[PDB]
Parts: sequence; C-alpha cells; structure tokens
Amino acid sequence: ENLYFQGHMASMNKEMSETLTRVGPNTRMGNLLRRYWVPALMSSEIAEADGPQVRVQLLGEKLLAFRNTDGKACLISEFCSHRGVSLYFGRNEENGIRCAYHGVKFDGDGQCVDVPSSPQSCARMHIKGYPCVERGGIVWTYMGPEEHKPSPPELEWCTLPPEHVFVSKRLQYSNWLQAMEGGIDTAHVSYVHRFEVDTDPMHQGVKALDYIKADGNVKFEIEQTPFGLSLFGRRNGEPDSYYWRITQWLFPWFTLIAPFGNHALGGHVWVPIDDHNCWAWSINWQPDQPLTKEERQSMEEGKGIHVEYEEPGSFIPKANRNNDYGMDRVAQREERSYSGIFGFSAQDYSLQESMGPIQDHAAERLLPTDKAIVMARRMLNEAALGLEQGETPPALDASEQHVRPAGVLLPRDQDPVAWAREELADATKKPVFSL
Amino acid sequence: ENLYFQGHMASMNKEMSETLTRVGPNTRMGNLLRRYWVPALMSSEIAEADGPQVRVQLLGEKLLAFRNTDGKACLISEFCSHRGVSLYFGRNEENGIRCAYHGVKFDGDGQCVDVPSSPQSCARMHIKGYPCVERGGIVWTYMGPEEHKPSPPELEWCTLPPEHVFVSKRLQYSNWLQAMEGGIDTAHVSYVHRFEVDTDPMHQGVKALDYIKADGNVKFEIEQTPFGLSLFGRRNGEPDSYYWRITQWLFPWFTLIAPFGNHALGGHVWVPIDDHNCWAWSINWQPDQPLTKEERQSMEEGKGIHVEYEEPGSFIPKANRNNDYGMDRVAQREERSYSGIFGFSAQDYSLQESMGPIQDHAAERLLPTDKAIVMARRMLNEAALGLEQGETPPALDASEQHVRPAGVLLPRDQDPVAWAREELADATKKPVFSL
Amino acid sequence: ENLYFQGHMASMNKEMSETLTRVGPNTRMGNLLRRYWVPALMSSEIAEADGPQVRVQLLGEKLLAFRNTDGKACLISEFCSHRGVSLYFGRNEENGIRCAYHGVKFDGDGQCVDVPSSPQSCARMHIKGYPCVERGGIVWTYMGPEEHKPSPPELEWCTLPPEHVFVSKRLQYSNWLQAMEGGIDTAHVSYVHRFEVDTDPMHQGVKALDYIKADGNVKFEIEQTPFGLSLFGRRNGEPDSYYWRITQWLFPWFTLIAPFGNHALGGHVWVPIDDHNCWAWSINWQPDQPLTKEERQSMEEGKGIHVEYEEPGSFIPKANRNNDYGMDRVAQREERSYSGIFGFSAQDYSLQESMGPIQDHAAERLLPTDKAIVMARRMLNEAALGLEQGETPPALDASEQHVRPAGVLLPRDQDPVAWAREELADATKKPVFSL
Ligand SMILES: O=C(O)c1cccc(C(=O)O)c1
Ligand SMILES: O=C(O)c1cccc(C(=O)O)c1
Ligand SMILES: O=C(O)c1cccc(C(=O)O)c1
Ligand code: FES
Ligand code: FES
Ligand code: FES
Ligand SMILES: [Fe+2]
Ligand SMILES: [Fe+2]
Ligand SMILES: [Fe+2]
Repeated sequence: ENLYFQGHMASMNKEMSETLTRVGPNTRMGNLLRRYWVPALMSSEIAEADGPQVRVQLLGEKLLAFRNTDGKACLISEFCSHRGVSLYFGRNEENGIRCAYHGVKFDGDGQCVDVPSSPQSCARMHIKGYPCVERGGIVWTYMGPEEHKPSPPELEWCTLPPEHVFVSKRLQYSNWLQAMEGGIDTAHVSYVHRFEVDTDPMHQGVKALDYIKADGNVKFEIEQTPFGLSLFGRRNGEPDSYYWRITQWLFPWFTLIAPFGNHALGGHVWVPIDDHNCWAWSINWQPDQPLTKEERQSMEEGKGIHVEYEEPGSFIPKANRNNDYGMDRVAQREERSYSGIFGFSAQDYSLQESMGPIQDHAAERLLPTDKAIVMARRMLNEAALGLEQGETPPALDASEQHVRPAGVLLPRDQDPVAWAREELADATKKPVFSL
Repeated sequence: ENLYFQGHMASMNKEMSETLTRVGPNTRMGNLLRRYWVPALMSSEIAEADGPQVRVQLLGEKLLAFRNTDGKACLISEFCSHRGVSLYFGRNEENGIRCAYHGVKFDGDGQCVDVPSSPQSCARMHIKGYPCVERGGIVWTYMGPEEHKPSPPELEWCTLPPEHVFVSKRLQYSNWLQAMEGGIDTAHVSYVHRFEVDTDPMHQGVKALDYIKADGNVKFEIEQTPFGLSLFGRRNGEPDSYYWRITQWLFPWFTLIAPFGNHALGGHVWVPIDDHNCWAWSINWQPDQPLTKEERQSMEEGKGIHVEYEEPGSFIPKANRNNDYGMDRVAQREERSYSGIFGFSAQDYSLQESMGPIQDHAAERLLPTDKAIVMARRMLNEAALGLEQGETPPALDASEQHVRPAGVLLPRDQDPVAWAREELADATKKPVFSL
Repeated sequence: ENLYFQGHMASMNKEMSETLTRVGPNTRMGNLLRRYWVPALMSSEIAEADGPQVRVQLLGEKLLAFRNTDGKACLISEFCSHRGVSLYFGRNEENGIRCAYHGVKFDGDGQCVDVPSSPQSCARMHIKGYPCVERGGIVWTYMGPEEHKPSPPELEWCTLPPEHVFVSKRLQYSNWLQAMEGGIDTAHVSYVHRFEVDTDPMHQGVKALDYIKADGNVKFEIEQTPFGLSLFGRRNGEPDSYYWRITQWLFPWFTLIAPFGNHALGGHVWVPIDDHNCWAWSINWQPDQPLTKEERQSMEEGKGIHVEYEEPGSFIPKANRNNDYGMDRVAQREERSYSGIFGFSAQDYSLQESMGPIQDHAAERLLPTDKAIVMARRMLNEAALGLEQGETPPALDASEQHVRPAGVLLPRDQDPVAWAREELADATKKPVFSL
C-alpha cells in the first residue's frame, strides 16, 4: 500500500489488513511473528517444577506450558498425538507430560519419551514442543523454524534485576495490531487519559502533563532504527520549545513508552492469541534503582498501565465488555474522565475493544496523528510479505534493542532526530530523559 | 410468488423469504423500510440534553442516539471515522459527540464539527447522522435518501396528547416479520390468549371475549388502503351476526389492533434490529380522554401488550428464552393458560421466539387464518422489489394514517368492507367501535 | 480406508471421518443409525400421561416426547406445520399435542387430528411422528423408513426386570463416536481410571484390578459377530495366564463392558444429538438378582459410570467444561487421580470433551490399543456407505444381542476366541465371567 493517498495517509487495503491481522499458523504475519521470541506466560504461573500445566494459546496455536521436574519452563502443544486429548489432563512429572488416556508421554521439547502401547512408534507421536527462556519474569518461547532461532530479547526490562521490573498481562478481546497501535499514538494520551494522568501514581505531578493536556495535535517524526522505529511525537511544549515524546517501537510488538518524569519507565508488548484476541503485556521498570514497595503495590493494585482483574486467577480485567468498563457518566460530565471509563489501561482497551475484534480498516480515516501507526504498519507488512520471499526480517539482533525512550524539551530549532543520534547513544547506560 | 398454490395459500419461496426478512443496509427490504420514519428510541431514554448517548441498532445499522446540548434528539453512527472506536465513549456536549480517542467531534447531523489533528480534513470524517422527530414519545429517525424523507407519521397515537398514549419497547429475539405477523393474525387470540383475556385489565369483561373464545376460525376480508391493508377478521359473533375484528395494518410495521370494549386502544410497530432480532413496540392510547392512573400503572406494570422486564434498565422481558417464559404446566392443565405461558406479549413472543430467529418459510403450511399475513407479505414483497425498480413505495403520506381500528357486530348481510367506507370515514374524529 | 497404513493402524481420511461423524438427517451415518431403535428419552421423564412434553433432539432432528392420554409414549417433531412454532407450547391432551398458536393438533404418530381453520387441509399438516417402545426404562424410537422398522432391542438390560437394571443419561458436549470409542478402549482403564477403580463401589476390591493397574498394554483380538464385534482385550494377567477383558460392541452404539467381579454388570449406548453433541447412556444391570438398595443409591448418587449432575432437572454433569471437571492438582500429585479429575465418567468425558466436539481424525496417531476402535470404525463406515448402496445393515436382528461380556483368566495357550464359542454360547442363561 502507498504511504499517502489523496494527501491524507493511506488506509489499509483488504489484502494488507489481513497480511497484518491474520496471525494463524502458516500465514504472512503468522510466519513473520513466529521468528521472534514470543512472551508466552509469566514464570509466576508455572513457578513450581512438576507444577500445574497452564493452557496458553499463542499466534492461534493452542499450547501448554509447564516446568519440567528439572526446573525447565517448556511449551508443548496442548493435544496428544494418540487421540487428540488435551495434555492439560496429562501428568507433569519425570521431565515430561504423560497424557491421561493411554499413557503416552511428552518431553518438554515435545518428543515422545514413552509410548506404552508400541515403544517402536515413539517418533510418530512427536508433538510441537518449542524452546523457552526466562527473561523479564516472562517465559519466552521460540516458534519459528529451528534454524532461525534468534538471541533472547535484550530490552532493558528483560536484563535489569527482577526487583527493577514489573510485568503484567491483561486479556484483551481484540486483535494485537489495534491494541499495539494505542501504544504508538501519543495523541490519545491528551484526550482519553487527560484527567487520569493527574490521578494515577505513575503519571502524576510532572511538568510534561501540562504540555500533554494542551497540545493534543502531535506532529510525528519517525526514524527507522534496526530495532524498529523511533517515534518523535512532537507536541507544543513551551512557546520556545517542543515537548518531544520519544516512544521506541521495538519491532514487532513492544513499546517503550516515553517517561513521565522521575516516575518508573513504562512499556508494552502485544502477543496475539488469535486473529480476534491478544495478550496485552505491561512492563514498568526503573533503571538506576529497584521498584519501591510503594511503586510495586500500586502497580500490583492495577494502577498505571497495569489493570485490576475481575477475580483472582483471571487475566480478564475487572472493567470489561460486560461491566461497561464501569462507565461513569457522572464522571464524564464532572470532567474526571473523557471516555467515562476510569483507569489507564481500561480507558485504552475499552476503545480498542469497542472497534470490534478487528477494526474496519476499510473505513479508517487516518490522520496526521497516525504517522507512527502507518509507518509501523508498512514496516510490518513489508517484513511479512518479505519473509514470504525468503527475506530475513528486521530487529532479530537483540543487542540493538539496548534502548530507552525519552521525553525532552527541544527548542523548535533542534531537529529531534539529530538530538537522539547525539544524546541517546548507549541510552541504557545514561540517565533517562524526562519532561 | 403467486397468491394461491394448490388451493391453499402460498408459502414464501426462498428469494421472497429473504426479500422480506433480510433488512441489512442496501437490501431489498432494507432499502424499502428505510424510506419510512423508523421508531429508534424512546425519548424517555435520552430525556436529558447532553445526556448519556444510548446505543441503538436499527435495520442492521449500529447507531447512537443523543440529545444535543440544544435539546435535539439526534442519531449518529456509533463508530468514529478516525479509527472506528465507538462514539459511545465520546462526549455528548457542545451540540455534538466528541470521540474519546483523538478528539474528533460529530454533529447531530453527523458532520465533523472539529478534527483536532487536520482541521482541513473535516469533510472526510463525516459519519452517518440521520434526522429525527419527537412523535409518540418515540424518537423517529429517517434513514432513506435525503430527498425521499417523508412527513413524520400521523397515527392517532403519534398525534394525541402524551397523557393519552402509552409506549413500550420489548426486545424480541426474532426477525421483525414473524413478530408482526402475530399482530395480523386475530385467530391466535382465540387459542393462545384464550384465558388471559379474562384476567388482563385491557381485555377483560367485554362481550367480544365470548365471541373470540368461541369461533377461532377467522375468515378474513382484506381491503387494500393507501395506508396499508384493512383486515376484516370475521368470527361467528351471534347466530344473526358476525363479530368483525378490524385490524388496520399500517404499512410497513404498525398494527392498530381491534378494540376490546371501552378499554384503551392498542397497537404495535416492529423495528428490526437485524435479520434475527427486532424491537417489539406496544402503544396503548385513548382518543376521547387521557389514560387513567389505574390504566397507566397497569400498562407500566407489564400487563396488556406491555411486558415486565428482567431487570431495570433492560428491555429484555422478565419471561424470556432462559426463563422458559415461566412455563406453568400446572396452569396449562388447570386451563389458566393454553401455551403454559402467562402474560399477553409473553404468550405471543414465546411462540414467535420458538420458531427460530427466522421461521422455516419453506415448511410453512399456511391456512385460511393467514390471509392477513399473505396479503401483507405480497404487499411488502411488491413494494421492496418495486423500490428496486425505482417504484416509489406505499403509505408514505402520513395524512392517510389518520385511522382507527374497529370491532363491530354486523348482520351476516352487511358486507363489512362497505360498512367501513360508510362508518369508518374520518374515523379518528368519531367514536371507537367496540364489541 | 485400508486397515493398516505404514504398519501402524490407519487414521481416518476426511471423507471417512465425516461418513461417521456427520449424523444429520439424510447423511450416510444419519441414514444408517436411523435404521436402529434410538434411545430417545427415559420413561421417567414423561412418566405421566398427558404430562409435560420434553424436548429431545436425536440425530440432528429436534423432536418432542410425550405420553398420550392413553399412556403411549410418542415422539413427534417439535415444530408445528402451520407457522413453525414449537409444539413444546402445544397442549398434550386428548391423545395429541394441540399447538398453541392457531389450534392445530398432532397425533402421537404425528398426524393432524384437528386443523380448526381448514379441516380439509389435515393431511398437509402431517408432521414427523416416529414409533416408540418401552424397553430399558428408556423410550426407544424408530426413525428409519417405515418398512425397515426392526424388532425392539433385546440386550440383557432391555429384557431383565426393571429392578434389575439402572439407566442414566449424561449430556456430553462431543460427537457420539469419540465418546463411544472410550467404551471400546480398555487400555484407558489402566491409566485414567487407575486409582478410581479402588475407590468406586462398582469396580472396587476385585482381583481384576491388580491386572489392570499393571499391564496397560492391551493386545486386542476382535471377532466379528452378527451383533457387532467381540473385543478380547488381552492384558498380562498372571505369568501363566492372560486377563481377557471381553467387551461386546453391540452395533452401532452400545457397549457391554467387561464385568468387575461379582459387582453389577455395566454398559453404555451413545445417541448423537447432533454432529457436536451426544447423549451418553450408562446402564448397570444384575442378571441373577435385582439391584441392592445400596447398589441403587450409589448408582443414583453418580458413582460408577453414572454421574452427579449440576442441578436437579439438568442432565449436564456437575463436573463439566466450566467447572474444570474439578481438576484437583493436589490429587494428581497425591496419586489419587491420573487426569486430576475424579469420578469415572467425569474422568472419561473430560478427555473426550477436551479433544474438541470433533477430534482431529487427521492428526490421530492410532496405536495397537486402537484395534477395537478401528475395527468398529470400518464396521460402521462399511455399513453406512453400504446402506448408501441399498445394502441392508448389520445387527438389526435383536435376538442375536442376547449376549453378555466377560472377564476370564486364560492360559496363554487358550485362544480366547475359541473359548467364547465354547463357554459364551447362550451367555445370558449362564453365569457371568468375572476376574
Ligand atoms: O504513547 C504514549 O504516550 C503512552 C502513554 C501512556 C501509556 C501508553 C501505552 O502504550 O499504554 C502510551
Ligand atoms: O389481532 C388481534 O386481535 C390482537 C389482539 C391482541 C393483541 C394483538 C397484538 O398484535 O399484540 C393482536
Ligand atoms: O472398556 C472398559 O474396560 C471399561 C471400563 C469401565 C467403563 C467403561 C465405559 O465404557 O464407560 C469401559
Ligand atoms: S490421547 Fe494421549 S495417551 Fe492416548
Ligand atoms: S477514533 Fe474517534 S477520535 Fe480517533
Ligand atoms: S403454528 Fe401451530 S397452530 Fe399454527
Ligand atoms: Fe492509551
Ligand atoms: Fe398474540
Ligand atoms: Fe473410561
């Protein structure tokens, strides 16, 4: 798809829309996204060895996640080869999962340890077992061909001490793309999060807010990096200066969000369960120090990008489709909430959810504010279509994801792009740039 | 479809069935029904200016209903042009709805007041905003081409003082047609409402009941009026006389039901939400006087054609799919209810619901009692197929809907058709004809 | 499909999979299974004459079951000919069901007793009424062409005194085939029922258990009988002897399970509601004596093959999709349950359910233990495809179903097949062979 149609940016065509949103096994985006380490499951889920196997579907592939006797977090297919029973009901023990029907056993790597019936027939029963690692507090799995297994991701929050990072998933009933797009559209922070930024503990009392809750019209400068796209979201800061909100889009699914002051750094990744559902991952980290108990609780409590859940055990958020996201029309009128939904993530996924599981890319009237998005789109669309032609994809090299976002006031003189070549090299080993 | 097959009346063919039941945007029935003012939403819903916008889907078009700051009940599409978020979460204020994501604002007429990003790009964002009026206590919207906007409907209950009319909607999980057909089939009143007519306050203690709960075999005389069809439902009244139940079918969806005695006048309209769902509207009015507090409460209480709802806020009736319509097999046996369902509307929609969202027009064995229906069918089918050929449709002129139904005892001598040319001219400005 | 592919048994092809699993009106399996008496409904459901008609869908045919005034359990179609209303809401009285809309009445045989509108038009309204009988405590209906109506089934539990038999249905959310396959795969009894056999009252404290909870690798000998297939499931019993578990598969859907000791005899039949749902029927009978109150309660209580239900009235089991079958991961670890599900049927249908409503016959890696299944498969597939060619099907003659299962210890010398020609003739009129 061309970058600009009729002077306005270009809506996605049919073919393109599906290139991107269809993420099933053996589809364009499917094959592309599989080449990257996939954030499967929190380690806190299978914390115990020989513990409850947990059903996780990633990229339209129903899978099962367990910690082998040895302490190895594994990911196998959920369905036994023998008669397609769920291995959920198998036995996680002796470094494998033995299915409950006729005793067939699966390695973490998904090999058939033991077939009671015909031991000769072990090699036929081999199921889909995919390798894993333990960065982030997240179990990362690799689903792309064995040979093109890349280096585990080295985002700052992957690498920093655990006490420095906080991670949550939230189940969101929409395709990954849209949900991600909300991370790469700072303009929305002006409107839908207008009042919430004052109230929330991760966004509050920072001079940036003044600038945000003012010039909503974000002019975007996109720089293509080998880690994805640098998004310089310009917003009239001071009469002499612009408040650039520099959000790093780490291809293909992780945002590193611009800081809000000294307050903890924030970030996301979007893991598509299928074509209509995604895992919305939020990470807060703090480079210099660890997370205060006060910070941690508040993140735990569902403040910030994190979200309170309906019941323990459920990654479905307390505010959801059913709940009307606790639409408080009082508060709408009382200018305590634009959307009428409180909570940061709730505000965001509510709108994302409302679009439908897949928005009508057809009827999208894209605007300026949508540069980030369009650029990321093409970037994805190229990669996938490219990978179709055997073109190795972008940002596989995890050393390059050694980066941080930024929020600086720059005189309208300084090209921000330049500024980040200068100021933002080795950016993890520097201070953070806030406000 | 021919009027009679094999001597019996004619079942609908495939093509015809869908002409009629498919009501989506840009389908035969869709285009036809759009030419008429559509009863969207009760005014009592958006009673307040700048109040909660209420999600209403009409004719398979998800729409949103609000009262602009000015007091103008509007109907806009539910989805923002920018990224297809629900405007539900927008802001009803300053004579528009400003979507919560990137601040785009919509006029009541559905124009883009303000696009923050690119003010130049306002005219691209124009969404579907459709005109409205305030008859009936119902917000009526016009969805057909701008030019073919007709005169607001002038049914007696539209025009009489509000204190004279009572209006309710009930959410019914079935296509509009069948649901409507129940209004144009007086024969059923004999069987399924047999005992309920004694118990209910709008039908009780009137000599008509004797006649109804006797000769269920209704012979129908249909007269085509320019307002739709006059249905003379003959039923052996007295040995010398017939009890004609004259139900006016006001094309395309409103029944004016024959009176039951001095008791309030009754009526319906069926607004199809989609191909499988409809809004079942019941109106009781009283021409000469206003509705007694005793009448009003009892109508409010869910007696008569009205229906008690599951919870406040919900237009889903208390008796529903789930509830088994409170099947009381005791009462069935105790001859307190034919169907086993109590309540008038409940009795009716239960059966209508049971057919399936769309009945199997294929396997319909139509009978005599089905004249009304078949005639109304063809009338519809012609109009739509006609409108396909650019043939302006029937009953657009709302002066002609200045009519009332009737229930008279006529010697078997008098042709009832004649009787209504004589007796039923200027019928609104007359007495009502009951029993 | 060939019996063996690549030395391993043969997975079902596409065409075959659907031959078997598609059971709708007028499909291969549909037509085949219709030729046999179908266990519709327990008599205990319509125990009363003129009682509540009960909605039952069999073989993808929504039907209605009532006991005519006379005491004749009937099965009619659920939908009225007039306008396709549910006859559920009709009146069971005067040896018929009179539909509630316009008073049309249906015979048990599904003839139109009385059409009020046009009495002439009675013969057009004839609906699907199918004959019935009262064996088992189950209402059996015949749905195949009138002429090919066979003899009511004469399984031992059909014929023995009622106090000798116990019957339950359990609603299982999966196609019939898989669910049935679990009856014809004794190998699973080793693994998934390992610990439950000790605990349960119908399986406990019998020397057979030792043998079962030992050699799970069942070698199968299948003998084709005219009643279906005799399945000699061999399992290393004693060093000198094999524990043959002889399960009779009575074509097309009834297992007679091998005994567990003196304990009551057990059996199943699978009635497909549609392509994705089935009625799982469990029968326990006792040939020599009637069922002890202690046996009966315990069967009633949901022990054995029977199952406790969520609420009274519901044939949905207490442990279900929602409940996670009360996965007790404690118990899994505590070796009180392999699967983690307690209860015999629960253990079984859980796994069956987990496969999906239809398992992925494509990805089935069949093993030795799957002889029974494969043989039964072909047998079915032949019959149906055969019936397609007008080839009258197997096991219609109910005298031949005068048979019982068996569990004998046979020296590894004795061919078990031979043994049953000798020992198992007139087997109903003999002792039972246990352990
Ligand atoms: O793009 C941003 O400015 C921003 C701010 C706060 C949260 C998020 C998010 O992606 O959740 C983005
Ligand atoms: O056609 C009729 O006689 C009748 C009577 C009562 C109610 C209704 C209805 O349309 O709801 C119709
Ligand atoms: O095949 C068997 O051994 C067996 C044992 C217990 C129950 C069942 C069943 O079909 O439910 C089968
Ligand atoms: S289905 Fe897993 S052991 Fe057979
Ligand atoms: S989606 Fe409505 S403001 Fe952008
Ligand atoms: S639908 Fe049954 S009486 Fe008409
Ligand atoms: Fe947001
Ligand atoms: Fe009715
Ligand atoms: Fe079993």
